[PDB]
Amino acid sequence: SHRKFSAPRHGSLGFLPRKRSSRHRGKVKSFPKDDPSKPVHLTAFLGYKAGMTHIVREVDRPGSKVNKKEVVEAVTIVETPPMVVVGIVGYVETPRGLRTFKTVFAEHISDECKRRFYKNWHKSKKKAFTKYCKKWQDDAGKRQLDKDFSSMKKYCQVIRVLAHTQMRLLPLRQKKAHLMEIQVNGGTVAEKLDWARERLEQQVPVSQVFGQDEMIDVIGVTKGKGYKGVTSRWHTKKLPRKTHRGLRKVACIGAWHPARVAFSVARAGQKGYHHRTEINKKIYKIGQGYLIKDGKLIKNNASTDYDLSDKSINPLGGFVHYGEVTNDFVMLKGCVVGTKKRVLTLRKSLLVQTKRRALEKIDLKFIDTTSKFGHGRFQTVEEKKAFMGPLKKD
Amino acid sequence: SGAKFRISLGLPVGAVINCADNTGAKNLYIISVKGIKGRLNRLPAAGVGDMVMATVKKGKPELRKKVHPAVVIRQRKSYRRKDGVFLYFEDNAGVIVNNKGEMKGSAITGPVAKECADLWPRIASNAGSIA
Amino acid sequence: MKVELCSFSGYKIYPGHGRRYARTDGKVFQFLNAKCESAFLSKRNPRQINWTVLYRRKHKKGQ
RNA sequence: GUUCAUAGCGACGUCGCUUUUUGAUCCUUCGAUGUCGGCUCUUCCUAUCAUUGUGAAGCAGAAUUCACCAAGCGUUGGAUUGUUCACCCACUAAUAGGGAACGUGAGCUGGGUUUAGACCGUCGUGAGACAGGUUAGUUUUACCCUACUGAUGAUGUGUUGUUGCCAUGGUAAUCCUGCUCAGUACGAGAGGAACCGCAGGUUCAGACAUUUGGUGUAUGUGCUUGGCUGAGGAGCCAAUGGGGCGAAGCUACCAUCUGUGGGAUUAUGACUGAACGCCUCUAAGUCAGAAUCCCGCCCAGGCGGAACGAUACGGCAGCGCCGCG
RNA sequence: UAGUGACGCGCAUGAAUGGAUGAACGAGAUUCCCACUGUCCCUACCUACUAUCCAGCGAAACCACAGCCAAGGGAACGGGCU
RNA sequence: AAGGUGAACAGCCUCUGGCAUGUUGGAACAAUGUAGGUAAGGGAAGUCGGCAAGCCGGAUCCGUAACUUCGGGAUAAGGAU
RNA sequence: AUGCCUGGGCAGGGCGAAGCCAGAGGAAACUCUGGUGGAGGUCCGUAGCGGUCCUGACGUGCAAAUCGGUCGUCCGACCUG
Ligand SMILES: [Mg+2]
Ligand SMILES: [Mg+2]
Ligand SMILES: [Mg+2]
Ligand SMILES: [Mg+2]
Ligand SMILES: [Mg+2]
Ligand SMILES: [Mg+2]
Ligand SMILES: [Mg+2]
Ligand SMILES: [Mg+2]
Ligand SMILES: [Mg+2]
Ligand SMILES: [Mg+2]
Ligand SMILES: [Mg+2]
Ligand SMILES: [Mg+2]
Ligand SMILES: [Mg+2]
Ligand SMILES: [Mg+2]
Ligand SMILES: [Mg+2]
Ligand SMILES: [Mg+2]
Ligand SMILES: [Mg+2]
Ligand SMILES: [Mg+2]
Ligand SMILES: [Mg+2]
Ligand SMILES: [Mg+2]
Ligand SMILES: [Mg+2]
Ligand SMILES: [Mg+2]
Ligand SMILES: [Mg+2]
Ligand SMILES: [Mg+2]
Ligand SMILES: [Mg+2]
Repeated sequence: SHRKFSAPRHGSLGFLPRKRSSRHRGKVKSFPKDDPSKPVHLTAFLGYKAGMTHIVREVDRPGSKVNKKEVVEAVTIVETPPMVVVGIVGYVETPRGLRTFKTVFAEHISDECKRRFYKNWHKSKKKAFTKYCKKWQDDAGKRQLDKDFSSMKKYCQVIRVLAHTQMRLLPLRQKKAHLMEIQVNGGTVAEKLDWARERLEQQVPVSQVFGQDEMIDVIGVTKGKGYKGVTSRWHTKKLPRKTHRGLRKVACIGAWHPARVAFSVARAGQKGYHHRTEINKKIYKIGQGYLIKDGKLIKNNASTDYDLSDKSINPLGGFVHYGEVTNDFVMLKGCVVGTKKRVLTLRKSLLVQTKRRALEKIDLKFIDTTSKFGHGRFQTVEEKKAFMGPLKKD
Repeated sequence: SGAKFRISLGLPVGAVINCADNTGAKNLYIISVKGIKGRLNRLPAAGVGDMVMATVKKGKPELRKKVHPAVVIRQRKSYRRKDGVFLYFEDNAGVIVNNKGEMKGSAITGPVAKECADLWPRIASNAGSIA
Repeated sequence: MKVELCSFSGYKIYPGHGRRYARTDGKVFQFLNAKCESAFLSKRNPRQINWTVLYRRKHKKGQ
């Protein structure tokens, strides 16, 4: 018989292989479509979730009650030190798919990149790419590399570049760099190949590809939560207190005549650590990392045109469970998937951005730097010392 | 042209709020909230500035035993504004209104939240304090 | 932005933080956190609480 | 139906479909297949209530009903009754109809049927009977197989590692309000639209804790009752002694963020053009065409492949290419 | 469709097969109101013991053979047959 | 049949006396459980039914209605310390 | 299960029946006020006795009927060898 009262189902059937993610680094399933009219550029980057803070900004939406009004919005900080290009990969179209054609690496590979090639770096002899680099310093090897580049230019239609992060500049415990293919979109195949070859063994800052007030995509893995019940995994209704054999369950698993439980029935299992791809994340501010000309330059992280202070994005005592942000960082509106120290993949929008919200210009007015390790109440140590005055430990 | 900017709802069906006008009514028993599509087993709830159907439980016998439209003036539930401040009013209050938004009474006791004042000009006209 | 002063303690309140309380008589108060809000709602006098700014002003602490 | 059989209905007659009603039969089950409802949950049907696209008027606008492709997404909160059913209050675009052993008791409950104790009314001499009422009346077991949810893994790739492709499966977004249009089109007046735009909301899905709230045994820091270390100090016991405030972590439309594009076309409306010297969307050919279907975005990744690095100096060893036995 | 207060037309009320009433009392059966609260909106978090893994010790129920589905026919609802 | 608190042979702590936590120990703190709790706003809207939980609670000083078999109701109810 | 014989046992509090004393009013009949008194198949409540609810735990159990909270009674038609 039909159910007495209709109700929408719990959860989405389009998201339910609910398995612990096989990969840790976020994966770009589909790069932006390539058109041979715009200049060459990258479409992906790797960052690390540092923390979250406030923002103050005037709204510029006519007709809204919030027009020309200051608002407080949550923003997340993603530290993005520059990446190093180490190789390129070519692809050829096939009626079966798109298989890789040829991969060429650079003569010099950093130890951080070589960390990824070994499961046990301590026990390893660090022999990776020992014979490969002999090609770059020999006439026969140079001729072979020239032939490889010519073949990729003649046959390949999709070109991707291998780049790795600089884990030395991060405060994280791990030292193994993250290596990812980044697709180069731009002019013809030859132009993209030559541009990628020029960028070999070179650092690519994040500001080259991403700009201010731009909608991007964030790709990463969700926070892991282990084995969870159906009440928490699928947000089903709880049975009343009188229930004998447990109330944090689903009462009717299925019907009789189909003598199986369908795949659409909510059940207990792994919750969290799922690969996700969010869309329409707006870049409020692209920050400049610590640099030294005479002394330290820390103002640019958290100084605005209205504050003009020497603050940094790091709160008092630093970011909780992450550390201190020293390199370049990207400020995204709202929240992103993953926990602290989680590597996040920044991807360009796959859609044309023509909207009032998408084209809105962002002008920061104030950045909150109060300590997140408790109920902070002072922006800087100087303000705290001025308010409190001298203490016993002086 | 202005929007509503939804806030936390803390007055479900069955809540009894005190009337804040000189009509004579003392309490307003909320029986439903206008403009609620509804979900299974979900009790409709009302924020400040929302039209509701209310019934007077104690007060003048004329107003009792019938349904009156009402608009919530204050609520103890702390709701977030677009500028990042959470506000609550220490008491839940409302006034008896008609279908077109004209108040039945003539004076309002206590402050009125700015959301209700902006949404209902007639209420804001007789409001003594705003927010 | 206009920074507010806590009605109980006296510290500055930034737009992100704090909590606003409107009394029925027609007065509005600002609180840093649940500590000051609970102290205020319990009718505790701020001049008897050592860490409040008003107490330090009363006792001429510092300076 | 003012005139007019077919805008909308339709008697007297007649032809059908369904097993979501009660019936007829006793074919399976009496070495036992746990029943009526309610709660929870998934899926399916269309005989379409609303939304998308359209044809019709006794369609001027608004509104209204008739019909077509169409089940993608929705179809609510309560008073009474165990109730299915039923009626009312309120909101809403709508509160459409049903199946899945009259879905669902090793999922729950036991309110009513339906054991044993009793009360009332009727019947009987009586023991007792009553689709007549009332009251109290034990709801067992999964550790087996499959199915499902997740987690190790497995055959080949000489061994390992990195970066990737993809066949296949799942799939998702939905509806409403306010401003302008516009008191305009329309209309004697009363009344009274729509498209493109702007600001937002409901339901749903995926996240996250900067802020607000919750939790709190970091048993963190004060304050306290009774007792115990002779007392002060410092502490302990009273299954977490009690009570304030409370870090981090989890967590709430109870805070915050995000939710997408093409192709083929259905109904329909058309172009050219005969059959049928005329006319015709159709016969040949062609156009526009949607909550429809498929795919893209998204999630998983084949007893499925690809490129690249190192490939066992040893104290015994073992390999990789070449040719010729 | 509950409860209470009035009517009697009482299928089938009625006077020790006792009628009516009635203070106090009742782990007796019902209605409403005040306060209260996670019963609920709408769930979350914390504690102890299990469940989990390990060392040792270690049963029972049950068992034609066994165990992936759609439709057909069939003892008119199949894991086996097509 | 001791001391303290306490109206008390109530509950809690202690002395004389007794014992090893009740047919085993170690490592983590997943889901479901069993036993305790806390929850912003609403306050029974849940359910057949306020089931369960919660609210009140000791003592002192005030005050205490209808009804009644005049005995009660009664710690009625409601206040302050 | 019931009768009989012979033994044992049942904290701490509340309400306050007869009887009695003193004071005041009355012409008498007698009536009020404040005390004393401790009766009751009296009340709260422990031990004991029993088993309403959670239709809780368990339900190849600790147990062929036990366990936790909450409960009725607890000077008499009381409980018990
Ligand atoms: Mg339905
Ligand atoms: Mg039960
Ligand atoms: Mg924090
Ligand atoms: Mg019309
Ligand atoms: Mg059935
Ligand atoms: Mg079953
Ligand atoms: Mg059962
Ligand atoms: Mg029953
Ligand atoms: Mg019986
Ligand atoms: Mg007879
Ligand atoms: Mg001391
Ligand atoms: Mg099309
Ligand atoms: Mg076409
Ligand atoms: Mg056609
Ligand atoms: Mg009722
Ligand atoms: Mg008779
Ligand atoms: Mg009789
Ligand atoms: Mg069989
Ligand atoms: Mg123990
Ligand atoms: Mg032991
Ligand atoms: Mg609460
Ligand atoms: Mg109870
Ligand atoms: Mg009484
Ligand atoms: Mg039981
Ligand atoms: Mg069991």
